[PDB]
Amino acid sequence: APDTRALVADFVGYKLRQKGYVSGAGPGEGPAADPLHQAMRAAGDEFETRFRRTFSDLAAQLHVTPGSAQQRFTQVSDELFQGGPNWGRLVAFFVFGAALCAESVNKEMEPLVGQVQEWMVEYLETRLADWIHSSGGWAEFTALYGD
Amino acid sequence: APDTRALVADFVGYKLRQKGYVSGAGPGEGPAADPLHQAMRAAGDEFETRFRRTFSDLAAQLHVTPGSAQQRFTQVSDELFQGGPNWGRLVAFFVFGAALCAESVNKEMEPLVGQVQEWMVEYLETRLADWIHSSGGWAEFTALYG
Repeated sequence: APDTRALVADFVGYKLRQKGYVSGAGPGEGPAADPLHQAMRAAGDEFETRFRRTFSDLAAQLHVTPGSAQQRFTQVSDELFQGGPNWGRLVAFFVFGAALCAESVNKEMEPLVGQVQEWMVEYLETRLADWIHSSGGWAEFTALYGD
Repeated sequence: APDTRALVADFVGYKLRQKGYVSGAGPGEGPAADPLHQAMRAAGDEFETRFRRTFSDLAAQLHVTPGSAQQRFTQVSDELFQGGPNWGRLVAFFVFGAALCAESVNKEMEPLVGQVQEWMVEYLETRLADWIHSSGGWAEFTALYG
């Protein structure tokens, strides 16, 4: 199994720099050097930009053909009630963790960042060990999200 | 059955006002006249402040009982994977619709506000009618969230 530590740290570090809470070298700096890392980055970016893309799509449709925007609204709304893949809750979790880190840096509790990551690693190692391995493992994840 | 148009108007108007996009008389300004409306407003408030309240609770564990902070994170994470009740998806739908309207105003596309509200009403009355009935009807929602 992949080094969860290095995954968590790449994603969180990626997000912190993206948002401007951190800078310079270290994890999350420049491109991901590991397809699992790249897949999680992409999963997280997709997750956080979903609302904005949806709005633009609906605004666009509003003058493709009539009824077109309403039909797309129905399709996207259906997803809220179906849900996304189960892998979606893992993406949600990483995004949640990274947001906890960002707020930490924002409220001047920098050491909280290091411990959030540690809590993340440990949760994935113990709690989701079976959920992850079941769903197809990290390899399956990297296929669906990584390109 | 509740007046869906009025519920949608109240919730979206409440949110637009709460975030400063509109002001003045109209749905969502002032007390809700219908218990279902008040329940949805409260549901949507809880939903949209949940991250901030979670961060507040975690930071307070650190500032008070650091030893049980990891436990708390695990509990919240657990809850995140369980994935809440059916009604939580309906709350998410109302929050989503309000966010579309808010973004329509922000982006100077006011027509879309009226269109999104009509789409929400049609969705609730037709597409989601069975799902709401199955989940126990509007009365149950109101009881749970009000």
